[PDB]
Amino acid sequence: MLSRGLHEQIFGQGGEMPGEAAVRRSVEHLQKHGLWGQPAVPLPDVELRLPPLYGDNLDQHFRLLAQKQSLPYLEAANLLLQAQLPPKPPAWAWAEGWTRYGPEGEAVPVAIPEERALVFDVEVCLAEGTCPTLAVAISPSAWYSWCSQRLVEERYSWTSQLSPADLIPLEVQEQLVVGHNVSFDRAHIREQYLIQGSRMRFLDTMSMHMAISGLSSFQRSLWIAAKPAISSWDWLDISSVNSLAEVHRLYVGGPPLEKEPRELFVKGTMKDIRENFQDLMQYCAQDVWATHEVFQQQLPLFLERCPHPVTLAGMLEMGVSYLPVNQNWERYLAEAQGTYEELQREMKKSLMDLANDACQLLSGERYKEDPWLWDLEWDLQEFSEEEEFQQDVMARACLQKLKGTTELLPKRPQHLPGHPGWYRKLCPRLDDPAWTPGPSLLSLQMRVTPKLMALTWDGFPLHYSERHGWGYLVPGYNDVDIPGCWFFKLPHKDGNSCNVGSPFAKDFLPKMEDGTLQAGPGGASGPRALEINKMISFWRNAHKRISSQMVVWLPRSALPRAVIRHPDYDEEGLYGAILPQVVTAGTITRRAVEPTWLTASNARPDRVGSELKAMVQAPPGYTLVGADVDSQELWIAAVLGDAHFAGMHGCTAFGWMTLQGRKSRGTDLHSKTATTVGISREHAKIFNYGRIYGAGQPFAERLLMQFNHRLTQQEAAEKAQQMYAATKGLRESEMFNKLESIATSDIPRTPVLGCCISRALEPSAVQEEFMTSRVNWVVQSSAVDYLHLMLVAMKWLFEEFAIDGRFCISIHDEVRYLVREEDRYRAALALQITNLLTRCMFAYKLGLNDLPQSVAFFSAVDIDRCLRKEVTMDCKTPSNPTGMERRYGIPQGEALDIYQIIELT
Amino acid sequence: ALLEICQRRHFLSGSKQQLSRDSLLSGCHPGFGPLGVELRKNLAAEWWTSVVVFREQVFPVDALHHGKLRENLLHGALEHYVNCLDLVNKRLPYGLAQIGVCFHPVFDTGVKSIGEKTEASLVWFTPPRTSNQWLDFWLRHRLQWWRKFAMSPSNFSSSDCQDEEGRKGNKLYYNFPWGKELIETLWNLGDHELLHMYPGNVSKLHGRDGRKNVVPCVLSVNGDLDRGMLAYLYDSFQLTENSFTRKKNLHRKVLKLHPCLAPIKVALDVGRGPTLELRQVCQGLFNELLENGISVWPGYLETMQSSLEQLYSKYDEMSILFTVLVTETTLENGLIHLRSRDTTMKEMMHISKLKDFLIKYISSAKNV
Amino acid sequence: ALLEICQRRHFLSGSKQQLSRDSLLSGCHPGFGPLGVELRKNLAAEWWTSVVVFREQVFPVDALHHKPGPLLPGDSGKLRENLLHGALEHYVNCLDLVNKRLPYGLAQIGVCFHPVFDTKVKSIGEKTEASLVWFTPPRTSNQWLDFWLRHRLQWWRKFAMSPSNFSSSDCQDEEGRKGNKLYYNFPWGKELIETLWNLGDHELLHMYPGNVSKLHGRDGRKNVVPCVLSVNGDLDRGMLAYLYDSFQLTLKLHPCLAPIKVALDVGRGPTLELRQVCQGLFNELLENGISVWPGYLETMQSSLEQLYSKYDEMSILFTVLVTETTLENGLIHLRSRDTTMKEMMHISKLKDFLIKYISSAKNV
DNA sequence: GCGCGCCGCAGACTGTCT
DNA sequence: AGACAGTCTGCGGCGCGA
Repeated sequence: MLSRGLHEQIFGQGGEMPGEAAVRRSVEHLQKHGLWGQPAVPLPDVELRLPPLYGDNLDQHFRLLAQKQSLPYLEAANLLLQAQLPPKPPAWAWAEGWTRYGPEGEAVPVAIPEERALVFDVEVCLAEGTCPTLAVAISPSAWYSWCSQRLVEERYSWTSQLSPADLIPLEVQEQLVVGHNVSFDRAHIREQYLIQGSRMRFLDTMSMHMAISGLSSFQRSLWIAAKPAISSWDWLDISSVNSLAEVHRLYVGGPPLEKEPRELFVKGTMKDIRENFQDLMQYCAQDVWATHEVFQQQLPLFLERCPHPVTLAGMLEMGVSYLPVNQNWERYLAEAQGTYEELQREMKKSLMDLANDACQLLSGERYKEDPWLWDLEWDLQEFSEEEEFQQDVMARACLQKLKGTTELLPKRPQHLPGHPGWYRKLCPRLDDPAWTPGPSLLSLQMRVTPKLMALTWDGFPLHYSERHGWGYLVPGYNDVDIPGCWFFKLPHKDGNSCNVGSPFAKDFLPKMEDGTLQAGPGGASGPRALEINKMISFWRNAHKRISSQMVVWLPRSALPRAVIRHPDYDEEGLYGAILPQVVTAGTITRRAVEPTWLTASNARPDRVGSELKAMVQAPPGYTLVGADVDSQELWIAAVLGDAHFAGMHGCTAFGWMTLQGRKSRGTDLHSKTATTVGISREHAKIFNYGRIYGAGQPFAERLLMQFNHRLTQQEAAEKAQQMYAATKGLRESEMFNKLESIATSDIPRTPVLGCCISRALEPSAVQEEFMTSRVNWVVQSSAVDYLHLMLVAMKWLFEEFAIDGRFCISIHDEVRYLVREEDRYRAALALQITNLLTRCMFAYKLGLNDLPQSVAFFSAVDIDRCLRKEVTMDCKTPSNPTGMERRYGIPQGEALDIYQIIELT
Repeated sequence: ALLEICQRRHFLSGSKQQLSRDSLLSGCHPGFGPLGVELRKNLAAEWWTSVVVFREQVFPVDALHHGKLRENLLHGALEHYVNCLDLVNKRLPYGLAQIGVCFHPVFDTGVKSIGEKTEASLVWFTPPRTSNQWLDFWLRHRLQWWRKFAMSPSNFSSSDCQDEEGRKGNKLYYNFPWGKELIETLWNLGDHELLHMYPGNVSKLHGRDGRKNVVPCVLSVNGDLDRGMLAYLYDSFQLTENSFTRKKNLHRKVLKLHPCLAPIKVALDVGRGPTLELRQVCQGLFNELLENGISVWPGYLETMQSSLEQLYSKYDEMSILFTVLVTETTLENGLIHLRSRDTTMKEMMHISKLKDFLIKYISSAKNV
Repeated sequence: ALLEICQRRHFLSGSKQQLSRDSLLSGCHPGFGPLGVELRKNLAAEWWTSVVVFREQVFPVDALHHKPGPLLPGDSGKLRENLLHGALEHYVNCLDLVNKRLPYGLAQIGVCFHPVFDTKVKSIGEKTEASLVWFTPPRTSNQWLDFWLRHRLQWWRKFAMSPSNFSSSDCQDEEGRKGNKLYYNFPWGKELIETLWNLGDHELLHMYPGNVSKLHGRDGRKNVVPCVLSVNGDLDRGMLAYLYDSFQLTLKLHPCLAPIKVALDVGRGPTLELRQVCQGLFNELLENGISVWPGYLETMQSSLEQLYSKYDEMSILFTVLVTETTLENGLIHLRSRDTTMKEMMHISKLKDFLIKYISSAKNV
């Protein structure tokens, strides 16, 4: 029990085995590269009555859990698979929303579709909001066009409510809606934004094509450019880029699916959409029919290649996500846009002030000794006792009327004469509609924004004439390192030896912290710029995606009784929800990909709009109960480590540490070893994650080039010992024989659930010289399988015990659930039991049925009203508690009592 | 030191005596110069336009202080609560605003002194006692207003603070070279002041929020305008932030006030001619640029003609936006010389376009 | 006839029934309302036109505002305040501003405290007087005094609707060589509005030591002793001139300087919604100087009945028709000044013809 | 890793202004 | 009959969507 800091076996304690001839090898290995004499003080014991398992084994317990649910969904999928649909109905009509078409075209008005299995897609007009415009619902019974009542001239003027389609048939059943990008469709289903759960679940054909026969980022680029370096072209034809009219001919086979060159939905006029109805309906119907045929091809293949039901149930659970907004989303967007505009005006005004200060030169020729402004033009060109109200106004009027005489031109050809040429270029003409004062129309993309602020890179001209990105501005008779160092650059450029080849995509957003790159020694207006740029960079990158997110505001009737007559309820405010539009598989590693959410955003300071994660606020009477899982990729690599060389989490030094290690004290191996061997200024996590994914020595070297002023020969000779010390090579602390052995194996890739890799990366007729993506896939897909194991649990805990919730949100190794305020402790206890069961399941699949207590439970289960990294955090805005009510959160590391989950106590 | 003697040299400050630090801040300064009364007229009008007339709710309070001198400017505003809620429209949300002069006791030099502060006070009648979003809206408005007209808007900061009974409040600070100084305070008085002033009956204090009568909360936003003017002068010139040698080798003393807050905009001149007929066209231009909102500096009246560099330095230190110089060539061609405060270069332009260009410049500076 | 309770329905709770001829000439009264404060600001701007336009080297000054002054040190809660001692203290600095050019003056609008005695005790006045000090050479004192009397008489009669009643009297001379006093004829006789005193060098030589080094600024290439002639005006109101009589016109105040009765924004949308047709006139608030009363915020159609009697009280110079009849055609303006003429609004009657008829009256 | 947008920038012509 | 304002237009780079 106390061998490696492990706990007793609560379940499955009938048979125990410590192994033989393994403890000696483990001890001998841990003598080196490890102190091994740590006292390892125990965590206090926790013992509770778990809910009754089934099958007398945890694997069978999860099997019956994942088969009890997703069985009506599976039979609905089978019924949709077995159907032999009629081809098409020739007749299409408006018919006031929903209507029913049989095998032949016949108009009959029906309220709602009464069908279990259904394939559905929505086409929207980007010109007119995010409101749905076209929809067809193909079923084995009928055809079910929707038409989105577009014939009515009057619109709702935003504030979407009751506008889209409806599919839930009401109690007075189960539905597996299929579609291509079914999350975008799910945004248009209605009652998905309702706070109460819905039985309907969604399956994505894109997730199917990405899970099996998907393409890695490099692979997709190669397949695009091709519609050692050379290899067998089998994966080129086997996989596709996930766009339809490319997947359809791959799976179904036949004529290519149509592609409209006009693209009226994305860039078309409202009146253009209103007519030309039948061709758009035909295109949408062909699209949905192709999606149905691709799913019909893919479903048995997915069932065979992903047999274990936890994977399918986890994908179905990830199909349903819920982000409530609590009416402060519009205020957030308004304040973020106002702050972005204000800081942009501040930076532009600072640029104008710098330009005006530069214009104060040329008096006595004070330029050409300034290293920054020497090479500009700086040229000059020129081409009553008595009421005496008269003789004052009359003389001025005479001089005004004398404009014609001796005038060079009625329309001025001299645009601000007497000013330098670069300043004339930065000034709009004196025409009244387009006049703006000072050196306006000045931006950072122009070459004149440099040389006005120093940038401290010695002489920083940014003269984009044979520069190729960068030049002699790093380090070392003016050819040597001089502040000026800029004349006759072509014969003796030297400088940067790698030339062009860097990505050059926001590369200079870092390196402002140290690394030279300071916008002037002064402090008045120079260094204020490039700090405003830091603040507004994230919003400039993401304001298209953060704005225009579809929000459906629930009316008073749609709100439940918990929201009504609550103390935190306001009649004026209207509560809404956001569906994240996440695809359950968007990478060959089956983790969800979505640009807006699911990023490394934790309300970082010196940023304008990094509070994206915040303001996802629960409705009154509701709370977010969720936990950030502890650093898990390292644990996955460690558990792939043990049972290969030895068991009991003690075979290698990697298995010995990383779990008892803490961030507060001691070495957790995440940063401490990296900052001991190398510099690792906060970049230790990226380096460790790159090592875990097996990126290799060139990627590590290129990553370390961007972080310090280290030479290439110095990089090869020195500070590259991390690879030579962690890894012994190709067959110390790190080993890769298990991951490589999995990679060479064809079918058994996932140790836990048996999910197979995509057919592009299979060894059958495909050889991967690069080798990194497969081991990266093994690690990340094991993490995804862990997430699926968490998500299949916490269900039937909300069913057999009456708990309202089960709206999972997975961002980045964390889970959130929208639970009622009365059941938050029950949700926290259920989440802790879920984490314990998931860790025991992963260990049981990879060896032995005993788990250490350190990783057996969460550090803290955050119960909040909004979503944030920690309960004791605030956004960078001047006042987070002021305005919107915030309870500041509680950690809930320890449960209230040892009491069970059922309501009686 | 150098900034203060520069101010008194061009009379943006009061007098030579009691010129040292924390004497103008205390309010015991003798006053302001002839150009110092302006920017107390430019301010308290930009504040008035931003707060009072633009917001349809905000209305001026009754004239306060018709014994003890006033110090907070808040007591009289609550005294005029009854007349604020008019019979024809007893709408609770709208509030009161005032700009005045307040008297403060000053100790530590002995005899107690009286400090004078120009205070702008806005009292807001928030209909919910626990709304707290009107405070955030007013904080955003005040902060963006102070950052407006500022050469370095980053120096205007805000700090949260709490007092007894835990009233919630914000205190704006400006980063002077010696240290941060308090400019404006937002405080939730919490309706206890209204109960103290009117303990007789509560029915008069109810106001209509939506359809229902509720007791309001009062929010006091009090800013100072003398120290605000000192902040605006210190924002211009230099606050010892830059210093250095290679940053600014040029030695130019210029007060880069905002065009919408500059005391006097254009300065008329006479030079390069002994005819003395130029005085006539300069007086005509003087009459032309007025009644358009532009205030002109009659530098053409002086008999003595100093050097152009000294005149330009004087106009820069007086925050002159544009310098107009009228040669004898204006009698022939009509071309007048125009120099800008921002850019030292000068250009020849026709006299007819001058007023239109100046009013367009002021308007566009106001918008931006 | 009283005009304080009948015509001035908008008043203050303090001394609501105690308002008469007394205590209004004197400063012992509750302050003026929002309309009174805005009218005082307008009158202060019109007086400041004599500072910005009549720019004979006239500059603004600010007094220390103390009721006793800057203490009483070294000399053997005040009799009166006049904003004059601050001007004579700023004499040296404001003479340094010019190149010692003597014909220059200093003007200031500020609060002056006057103790009230023998009330029908020691109350604070705060009569908000306006002062001009006008440092002048002694030889041209009479001509400059007559000059300032003539322009002050013209300025005070400029807003006066009725002839006479802005009388000027030579009175007597005790404080200085000579002076003149302006009297407005209320129904309770003529009372002082503005006074002139040719003080001379006596006060300036009294405040400073006997030896002179910074004084005697040059005029006509000869340094001469400076004479002082002071213009002091109580900022009283022309409300009695606004309502000369009621007669059949029933109680109307003519808007010569009134912030209200030249305004906008009323109507709140004809179809009980979409108020941006009228509220969208808020561009008259930006870059202009038009004061607009938000009557649309009232949105009480029951109170808007009896339009003839509602024009007496509300008077925002136009109203939008309540019935959904003239939403189109781009015209809502009506009841302009005395007679309804009902013309188009976009460029004719809103943002234009409101700036006009005021500047033309200003020039007249 | 690619492709199609959106800006900067330097032409080569165009069009009055002489 | 020159000659320098401006109007498309071919280049480099940045950047964001798969």
